Amino acid sequence: ATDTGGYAATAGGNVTGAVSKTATSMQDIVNIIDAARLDANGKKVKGGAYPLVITYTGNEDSLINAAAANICGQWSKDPRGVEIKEFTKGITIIGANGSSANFGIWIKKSSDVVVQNMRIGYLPGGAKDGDMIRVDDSPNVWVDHNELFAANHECDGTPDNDTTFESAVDIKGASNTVTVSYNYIHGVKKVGLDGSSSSDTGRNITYHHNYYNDVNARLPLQRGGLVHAYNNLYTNITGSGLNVRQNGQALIENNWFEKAINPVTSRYDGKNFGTWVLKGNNITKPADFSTYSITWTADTKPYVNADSWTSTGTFPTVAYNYSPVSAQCVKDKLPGYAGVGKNLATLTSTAC
Ligand SMILES: [Ca+2]
Repeated sequence: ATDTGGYAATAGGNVTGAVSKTATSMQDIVNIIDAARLDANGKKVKGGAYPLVITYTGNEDSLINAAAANICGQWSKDPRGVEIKEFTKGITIIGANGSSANFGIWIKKSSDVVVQNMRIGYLPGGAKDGDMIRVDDSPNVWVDHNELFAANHECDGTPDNDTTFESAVDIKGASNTVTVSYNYIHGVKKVGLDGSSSSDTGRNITYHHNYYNDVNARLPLQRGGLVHAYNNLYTNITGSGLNVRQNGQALIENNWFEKAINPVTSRYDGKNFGTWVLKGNNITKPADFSTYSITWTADTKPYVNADSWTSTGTFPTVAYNYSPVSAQCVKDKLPGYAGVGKNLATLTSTAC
């Protein structure tokens, strides 16, 4: 099946005639993908010659520990990452239990890509696009069960005062359908975009069963399109959460927000506010703002906050199938399903 629980419908590299390769390092992943471009004669096949399922068994904990030991030294270093450019045959990059990376995965102009069980933390090159996961012009991508972290901190002297670390799951271009699910994302300033700029609007993206903890902004920063956010556990949001902009429509349901500032908002442009449909969250009305430590701030430019906690628009009928658990259950159970080492386990009502 291609069931992801969201907009993306894909099995990645887990399809017929797929080649199974074990990568012991970042270079091993790079080499496997490059070999995968040639046929039996050594001639290049457009989009890849065959489907790939790469099991990453490398471990770069020394580097992640070193980066955590001096986080401000990260921005200036060379960014590291495995580019998955123009690979359309179906590819799955899955980390083995215990594997870790101090490099990110960069998906560009591809389709049918699955990234699972990868622990990516404290990446170098925040000043030069050292994203942890990047999806650009890539539809049918599944970013599932990964642990993406760093330090939710901004150092002084960084170019643009926004480059201490890069994003966790930036999505842009024609990544028409993407599902970001069961990821443990913590200690991350800029979590993820949905459109690199005001003009890059569109895409249908689903964020489900993600555990955001100690993150500052972009859960995501939506620009146009549709965003379906369900069963996500949003704790300790230091800046803003879902920022629905450029007339994007969101459906926020069965999520558990807590200790969050501006959890649902539309700010930073001053116009073209997006809309949201709120249903089944742990917060039902403003009265729960005190109960769940939900706080709101203003902005220098016109903005709209979900301080009334009422829907500001509508949402199309959800295409794919999904069965969401209660907000309380995500709060209870989700921390043991989200992330790596959970053997890609999913949260069902049976487990509530
Ligand atoms: Ca980025």
